[PDB]
Amino acid sequence: KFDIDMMVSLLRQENARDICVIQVPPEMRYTDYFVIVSGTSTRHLHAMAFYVVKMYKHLKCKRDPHVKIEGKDTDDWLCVDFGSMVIHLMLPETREIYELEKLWTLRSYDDQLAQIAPETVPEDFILGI
Amino acid sequence: RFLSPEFIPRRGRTDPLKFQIERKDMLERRKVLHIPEFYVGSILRVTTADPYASGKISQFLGICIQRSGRGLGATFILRNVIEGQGVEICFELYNPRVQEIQVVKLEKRLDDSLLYLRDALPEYSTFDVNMKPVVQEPNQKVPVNELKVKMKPKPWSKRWERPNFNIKGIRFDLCLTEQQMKEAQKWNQPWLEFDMMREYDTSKIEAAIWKEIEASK
Amino acid sequence: CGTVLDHLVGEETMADYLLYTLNKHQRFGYVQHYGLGSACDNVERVLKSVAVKLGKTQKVKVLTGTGNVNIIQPNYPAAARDFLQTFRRGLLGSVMLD
Amino acid sequence: APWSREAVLSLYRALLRQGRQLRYTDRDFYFASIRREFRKNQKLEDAEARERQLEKGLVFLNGKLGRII
Amino acid sequence: AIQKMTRVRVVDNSALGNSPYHRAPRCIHVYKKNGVGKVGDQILLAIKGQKKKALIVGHCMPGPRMTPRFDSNNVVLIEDNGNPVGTRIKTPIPTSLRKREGEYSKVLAIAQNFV
Amino acid sequence: DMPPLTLEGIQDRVLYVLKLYDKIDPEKLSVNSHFMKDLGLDSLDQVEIIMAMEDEFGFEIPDIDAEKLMCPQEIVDYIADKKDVYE
Ligand SMILES: *P(=O)(O)OCC(C)(C)[C@@H](O)C(=O)NCCC(=O)NCCS
Ligand SMILES: [Mg+2]
Repeated sequence: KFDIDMMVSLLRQENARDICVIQVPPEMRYTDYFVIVSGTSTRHLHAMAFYVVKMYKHLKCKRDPHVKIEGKDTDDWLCVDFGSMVIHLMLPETREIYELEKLWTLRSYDDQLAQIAPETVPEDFILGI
Repeated sequence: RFLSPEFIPRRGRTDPLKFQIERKDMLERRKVLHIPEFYVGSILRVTTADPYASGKISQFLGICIQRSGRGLGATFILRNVIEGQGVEICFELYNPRVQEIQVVKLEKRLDDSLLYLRDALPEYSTFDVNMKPVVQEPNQKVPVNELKVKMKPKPWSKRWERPNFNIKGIRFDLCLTEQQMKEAQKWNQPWLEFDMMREYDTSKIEAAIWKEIEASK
Repeated sequence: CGTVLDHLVGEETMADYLLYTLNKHQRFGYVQHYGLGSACDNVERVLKSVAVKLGKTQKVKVLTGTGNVNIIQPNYPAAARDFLQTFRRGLLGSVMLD
Repeated sequence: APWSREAVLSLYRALLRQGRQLRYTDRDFYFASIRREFRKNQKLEDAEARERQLEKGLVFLNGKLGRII
Repeated sequence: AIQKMTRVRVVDNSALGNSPYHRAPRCIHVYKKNGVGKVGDQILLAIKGQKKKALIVGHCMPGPRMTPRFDSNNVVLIEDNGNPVGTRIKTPIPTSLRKREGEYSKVLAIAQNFV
Repeated sequence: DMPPLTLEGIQDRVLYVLKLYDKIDPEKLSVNSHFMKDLGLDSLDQVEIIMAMEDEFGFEIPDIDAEKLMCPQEIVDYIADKKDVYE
């Protein structure tokens, strides 16, 4: 049966450079599991993404809908969305700047959110300078 | 005695039987899901299952601003400002995906429609998402909030100053001049109030609705 | 007074200095002419008052989360020149600088 | 000045302790990620901003908004 | 509904969107056979004197009942390849994107709030 | 179960992890040293060393005493409490 345990095994089989699995609560209405992995090259990312989808198709039920590999044309970021799981395949330098790990663990307390300041309307609706 | 707006039909040539059929269906849905008494002024929290997610539960809190539609298709729009962004969602009462409807604060505003909140200051449209419900005593008339909201500059979504809207919940003195007042008053239509063939008497109708409701119970 | 050349120092800076000197002097004079409630050291406030009274202002649309807001952007260059013109004329009154 | 100079430490200690009971996520990465965060971003700053970092780390410790598994 | 020459609010962390400019970003083109653009519809902007692709995430025009309606027309800047320009989205994002046909996983990943 | 253990053996395994560490090298590493001063290790750094001792012997280290676990002759003495060797 296709599960999270099956997913992590497949990535390790394909020699994923780094594996991160985060179990987001049902309060955040996206997924059961958010998975971010690192790849050595674009070709390596493609290989991993295609293999897991091929393995999924074999193991999936007939009622289970087909999945789409997203960001094929992109050389740095690939993502596959399943029913209960989201897989992100990205290059190490891409992962560092986006820091998706930080965002999902800390929803409103992320460092990059802190630097963002909300826009302010000037009082009396009159601009200055 | 409070009757839900959707139960009372709009006037027309529709066969009464159609209303009977729709009413019984509404009443079965009400048996499953409790729909509390609420007004347009009232603050509500709607719990819903979303088809886009895998049966995840969504809570949305906001002030009701419009109750419209009749029968099973009846809806209500509730508005809230979430992290700087003003969002309205239009909820169908008898949609089976609606898990729970909770009245956090039960109140009436001066106006039956609160669409002018779109053009009012954001503060009036902003409500705490995690506010605790306030309970009313079993025997008391529903409170009326006599709040007049301050407005943004003149270009508005609708011309609220015009008498057709009949808005009684805006500080028009602050944001408008007497010249603008008289300009608006040119659209008065004083006769319209006294036109007594335009009146829709929902007395006998409501009585028949109540008979059917008590029969269902 | 405009005796010296105006290339040295700009127009917007004129209003600030004139406000400071007039603050020390008869500040009750100019506030009544421009309809300002109370004399302030802020150059922005007084330039808004003259712009409003002249009626030379432009409404601009800024897109916000609660919807687009029609904020007013005053014509500060125009207001500054008018303020200087008023001072030079006897409309403002008789005030010595030095 | 954080709430306490031992608070930051006890926060760092507990997070490292959690790192050992990881099953799916690479242990080395977990330790490296905490190391790079607790040092680069959390070494030299002001007392006013120090408390903010601690609360952030704390929301991470309990992991009510998500836990690394 | 976003058409050609519609002023637009960029809801993104991107430098291009947030930087001050004399004119608001304006829709050059809508990547749909009818000119009308809705949530999840890719558009082309004139922003800061350059042509840039964007994705619509909520608009003023009412849609289906349970779907949210936003007070401002909201876009997220995307490169030609498809990856987002900005790192974070502070503004709440509708959940209807997930089921919609296209590359929405990147945007949902970088989003923080859902309404 | 109960493997053969001595105080000398305790020292050997303690210095084994220290040389394995990236920051501190065997060249300047000694049996008598200070982490704070001699080895120039920070307070956060020291936590990692404590955890190496945590997993190796499989007994919990409280946070109250973890502060004073410095100067490695103290570490060997601290862990000498478990399975005391008189020598
Ligand atoms: P240790 O005592 O050698 O290191 C010093 C210290 C980093 C623990 C601390 O005293 C300090 O200088 N700053 C407090 C920590 C900080 O910068 N932010 C708090 C993050 S939770
Ligand atoms: Mg309109």
